[PDB]
Amino acid sequence: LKRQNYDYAVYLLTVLYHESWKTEEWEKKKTEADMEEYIWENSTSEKNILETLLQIKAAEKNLELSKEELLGTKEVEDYRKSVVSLKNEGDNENTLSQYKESVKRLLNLA
Amino acid sequence: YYVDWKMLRDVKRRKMAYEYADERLRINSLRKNTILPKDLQEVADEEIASLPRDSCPVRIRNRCVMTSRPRGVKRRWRLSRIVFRHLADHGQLSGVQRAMW
Amino acid sequence: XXXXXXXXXXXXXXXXXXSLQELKTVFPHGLPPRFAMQVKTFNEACLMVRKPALELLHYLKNTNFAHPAVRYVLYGEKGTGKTLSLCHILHFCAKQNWLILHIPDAHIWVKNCRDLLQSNYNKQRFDQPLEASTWLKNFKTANEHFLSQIKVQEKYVWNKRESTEKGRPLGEVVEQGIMRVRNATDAVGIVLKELKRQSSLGIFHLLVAVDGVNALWGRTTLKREDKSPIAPEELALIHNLRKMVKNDWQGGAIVLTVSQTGSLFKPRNAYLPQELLGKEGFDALDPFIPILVSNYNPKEFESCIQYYLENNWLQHEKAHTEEGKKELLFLSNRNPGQLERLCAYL
Amino acid sequence: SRYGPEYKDPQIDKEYYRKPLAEQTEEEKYERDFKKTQLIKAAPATKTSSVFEDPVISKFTNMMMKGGNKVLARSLMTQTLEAVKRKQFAKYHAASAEEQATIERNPYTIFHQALKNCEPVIGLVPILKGGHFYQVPVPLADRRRRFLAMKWMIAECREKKHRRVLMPEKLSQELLEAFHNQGPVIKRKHDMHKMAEANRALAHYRWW
RNA sequence: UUUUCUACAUAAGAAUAUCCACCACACGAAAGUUUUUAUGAAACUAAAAACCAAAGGAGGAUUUAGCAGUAAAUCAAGAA
Ligand SMILES: Nc1nc2c(ncn2[C@@H]2O[C@H](COP(=O)(O)OP(=O)(O)O)[C@@H](O)[C@H]2O)c(=O)[nH]1
Ligand SMILES: [Mg+2]
Ligand SMILES: [Mg+2]
Ligand SMILES: [Mg+2]
Ligand SMILES: [Mg+2]
Ligand SMILES: [Mg+2]
Ligand SMILES: [Mg+2]
Ligand SMILES: [Mg+2]
Ligand SMILES: [Mg+2]
Repeated sequence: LKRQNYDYAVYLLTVLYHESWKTEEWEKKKTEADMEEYIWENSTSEKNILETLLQIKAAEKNLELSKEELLGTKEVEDYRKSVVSLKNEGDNENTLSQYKESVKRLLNLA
Repeated sequence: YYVDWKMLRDVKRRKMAYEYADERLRINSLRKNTILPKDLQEVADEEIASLPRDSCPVRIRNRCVMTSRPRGVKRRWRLSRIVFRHLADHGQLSGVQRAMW
Repeated sequence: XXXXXXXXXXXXXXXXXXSLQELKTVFPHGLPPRFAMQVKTFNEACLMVRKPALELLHYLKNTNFAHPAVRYVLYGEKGTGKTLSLCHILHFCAKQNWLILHIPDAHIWVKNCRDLLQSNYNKQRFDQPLEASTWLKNFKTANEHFLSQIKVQEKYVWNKRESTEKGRPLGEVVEQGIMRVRNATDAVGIVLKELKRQSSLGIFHLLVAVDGVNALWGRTTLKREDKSPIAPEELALIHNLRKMVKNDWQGGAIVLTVSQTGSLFKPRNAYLPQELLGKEGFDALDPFIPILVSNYNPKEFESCIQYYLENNWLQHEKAHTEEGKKELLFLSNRNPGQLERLCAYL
Repeated sequence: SRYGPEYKDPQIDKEYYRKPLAEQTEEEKYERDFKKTQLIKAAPATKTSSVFEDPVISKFTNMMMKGGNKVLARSLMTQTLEAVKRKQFAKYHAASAEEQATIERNPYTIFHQALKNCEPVIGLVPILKGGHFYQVPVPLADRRRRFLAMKWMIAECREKKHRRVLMPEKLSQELLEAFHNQGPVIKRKHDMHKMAEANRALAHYRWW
């Protein structure tokens, strides 16, 4: 009966809504590959940035080393916005323009 | 009187195939399952094998309704081409026309 | 058009000529096939300076060799002339006397390998003796002066009956890799890791060119006899050239190019880096300079046609009115490879 | 033939239309052309008003096609024009200035000169008389002979090359050797003329 | 060889009947033999892998079909 298909469809609606708000054990087990986004936190580009700035600090004879100082600066931020807009928004001209500008600032070339 | 003895035996095959149908479905439920034991499956095998073979689905033959012709049957109208053509040409068959394109 | 040597800013859209021995020493490896036929036909070796090679060469004029290795990427449409904008850099930095390590197509190592050898020295890694020996035999004529110069510091075991021990010049290790083809690939990878260890010194300025970088991180066509596909990690060659782009080292610059033509499993019309390279490729490639290489504009186009009129390579009688120019421009959309293909039969 | 007899052929040439004012009988002719309400055919897709198309090249291209591939034939023709061109460059740059005045580097005029030279003048038709088939000398119209040359070229290079030998290379070879008359194509032409002479008496068998 | 493979859709890379002892391969197994799987109460059917790779090197007398989006070649769908 169609009444039954209607009640079970609105049932599926209520059910999915009630179990969309339940966080469970395995959701803290979430793989970073499972992501619909590219989160700048805990990234590979983040550790590439920190190693490149480690070697910039080691080559410049600047003995200044911190995660707070390197990441808190404007340029790793230009890279935040550039590579998050590169991975999430996808391939584009203005986006590789953001990339060229932020890495131009990071590697010191003008 | 059904038009033939053919249609007689095939009608009895429709009644029968309707009768043992549940038995068929439920036995072949286990028989076609992988997870269950092979041992329930040998016994289920002897079981559907025990059923009268006149009650099995594939022993049934589609024939034209009125003229009984075993072959050349149009599934939707259950009618042999001879009779189909006959009926459609007099225009006694709705919507059916001669194709030109 | 007028030129002298590789570096000039106002000489964009001009024809630079080189000698034949420049062509033999600088590119012992592959040169793009259509350009090789171009040279063999006109008997003159001529290229035309492009704005991307200008931008990139002015980024390789300003290099600070104390800084870690910087990665460049050349991207664009199929046959848009991005393999040769690598050649500009290659012969300008060969004329400045650097170490030029050049791999013409990476996919050749990824695709179509006749002989797949199994190696447990490297923990389940496969090698291609063919490619290793061809590449080494090209690397020998590539740079000769520096192969007598380098001193190898390691203890090295080729066989139970043979070993080379530290203090050896690298011409010897390379030719001992060429001679016995069996272990040629291990010799290639050893040449690579010791090149990277010795690049810390002021003797080594290392320009690394691997065309079709997407082959390193791409999906592999080659398979086991089990019919099971092998990953890009399973080859000794890829596993080694993966450490050659890592930017852990100083004194060098890594110039890269992403390819459609040579690719595998990639669609024809995607010219953008992130798609070709995929998640693994772009993620492991780290911040790099994304250089766009496009088709000729009106001045580069009328310069290319000037170049084809001077050599009388356009033999069509009607190619000498503005009609011919308008039609080849409308036909090629002024794409260099496309204009090559279109002036082939004309 | 979805067209009735009513539909006249397209004139695809740009130069006739661009310059009307100096010709009286032609102004009268294309006036009578479009004034009559003449239904005019859709111009073929293979033919273009492009300054680079030669209908000769067009028909040799077509005659080389197999199955439904215009692509594969256009490519083999590209590669043949290419092989002839670059090979003529290779003969030009190895030579002396006199022969740098002589040598032809145009694959187009080399093609037209390869077919104009390969064209047999007369050709034979069998006639039945008294139960025998005699081959009789027949004067031929231009187009049939054009076809003859082209077909012979294609047939030969399909036939007699070794399996490693590519098509465009072989066809470049025979094009160049036909330019100078020394290839097997003109040998077939000459056997045509020899057989045309041995029987010339029988030309009195010809009733047309 | 206007061929064969894989990518792929229409610029690529490799293979290519004889080197010779190949650890045989170039085309060409739709055929066989094994194992699966589809259906079915019942595999004799069908499909897919692996193996195997044979005749075949454009074919005698003599003949089929086609006048345009046709022939030819490539692809899918439906009827039962
Ligand atoms: N005149 C000129 N031609 C070029 C240049 N770069 C490439 N070409 C032509 O373009 C053809 C192919 O371009 P390629 O670099 O291989 O681009 P890809 O196919 O996308 O990798 C070559 O055969 C060259 O003749 C250049 O700087 N000047
Ligand atoms: Mg039945
Ligand atoms: Mg390329
Ligand atoms: Mg190819
Ligand atoms: Mg079989
Ligand atoms: Mg075989
Ligand atoms: Mg044989
Ligand atoms: Mg007949
Ligand atoms: Mg047909």
